[PDB]
Amino acid sequence: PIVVHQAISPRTLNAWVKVVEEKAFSPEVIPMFSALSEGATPQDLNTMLNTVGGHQAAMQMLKETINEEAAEWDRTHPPAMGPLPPGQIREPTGSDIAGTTSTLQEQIGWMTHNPPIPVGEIYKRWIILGLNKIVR
Amino acid sequence: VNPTVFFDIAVDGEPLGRVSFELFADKVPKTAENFRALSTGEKGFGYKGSCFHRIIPGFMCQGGNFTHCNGTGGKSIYGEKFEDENFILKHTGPGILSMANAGPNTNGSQFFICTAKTEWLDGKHVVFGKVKEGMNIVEAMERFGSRNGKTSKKITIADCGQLE
Repeated sequence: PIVVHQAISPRTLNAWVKVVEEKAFSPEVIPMFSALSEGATPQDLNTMLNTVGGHQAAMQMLKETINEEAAEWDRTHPPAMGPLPPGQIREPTGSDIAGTTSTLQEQIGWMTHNPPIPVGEIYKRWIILGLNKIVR
Repeated sequence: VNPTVFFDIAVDGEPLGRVSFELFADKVPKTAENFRALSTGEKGFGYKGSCFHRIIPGFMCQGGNFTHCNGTGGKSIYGEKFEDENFILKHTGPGILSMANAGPNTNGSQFFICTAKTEWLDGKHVVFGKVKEGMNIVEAMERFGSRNGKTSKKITIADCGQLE
């Protein structure tokens, strides 16, 4: 996470793994996910997701939810060409928010910019929407 | 000799006047050639009929999206995007003609005309020309812009081409 950036804690990772193994994708996983990922970058969120062993169909459904929210972001935030006024930076695409096409450095650049574009919080919300569909 | 291009600008279909540009082919020949050819329509498409979709008074006038009146669209004569040729020339003042982009090596057809010095864009946008005549016409366009860029009337390239 960013608290400065720090690598995701391995024991916080392992706590998350434990939560999924025991609760699968029952309703109790969503609060735990939420609690365990505070200040997370998209990279960190993906590490969390990519540590889920198996649960293939649950993960496919999640990936599909993320793609829908990413496409919706793009439809409402089209990638208009610059130039930008001073100090301003370029807005993320949906695939940038999901961590697919943005580097950790670019995510930190958004998250610590003034005003910030909280790509970590935006993506975490997409993930939570996906988890709510899975628990059903 | 460096090529020269003109735009004839219209406001809701009424002529406003002519702007002409020298294109710095001596220093940015690939970028200059893209703009020259889109100005003449000789590849079968180009700037004729396209709008200035974003005008910010005291900053710049942006256009060249010949697909829509917005900041998403256009292609170069080389393909959808091309590389940043070089950043030799700077955004020194009013009249500078420079390539719009969405980040590195994403140049297409869109460009902008500075109406001030924009030093913060140096090394980020490829400068490839400069207004010769009709800087008064560029200034007159600003009346139809806003701080956010939206135009209150339709500002079009009613005609364009090469003079020399």
